[PDB]
This record gives sequence, structure tokens and C-alpha cells, in this order.
Amino acid sequence: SLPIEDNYIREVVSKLMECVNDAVQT
Amino acid sequence: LGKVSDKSREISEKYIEESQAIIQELVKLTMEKLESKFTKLCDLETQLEM
Repeated sequence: SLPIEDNYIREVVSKLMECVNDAVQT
Repeated sequence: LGKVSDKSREISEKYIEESQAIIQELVKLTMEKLESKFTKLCDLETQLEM
């Protein structure tokens, strides 16, 4: 139940191909 | 760009077919509203002659 340091608690804590395949044809 | 311009031009032609299909409705709808004023105008043939 000893308290822990605060600077230790703060220390522990498909859409591509749909358009590419359309860009190669036209 | 030629592949995109030619893609847009058939889309431009697609909106041309979209255009006149509305315009051929507007000529009809103008007529019935005009026909609402023919029968209004034909009343004045008799009322003024009275």
C-alpha cells in the first residue's frame, strides 16, 4: 500500500485498389 | 488526359441526353397552363360582345 511516483504512473501509461484500378483504364 | 477527356465527353454526351428529356417535359407542361388561359381568353369573346 505504499504510494507510487507520479512520474512513474505517467511513464507506464481495400479503398486503395478501388481507385487505382479505375485510374489505369482512363 | 486524353483518356480522361474522352471519358468526360461521353459523360458530356450523357448529360445531353439528360438535358432534352427534361426539356421535352417542359414544352408539354407549358401547354396545359397555356390551355388554362385559352379558355380564359375564349370567355372574353362573349363577355365583351355582351
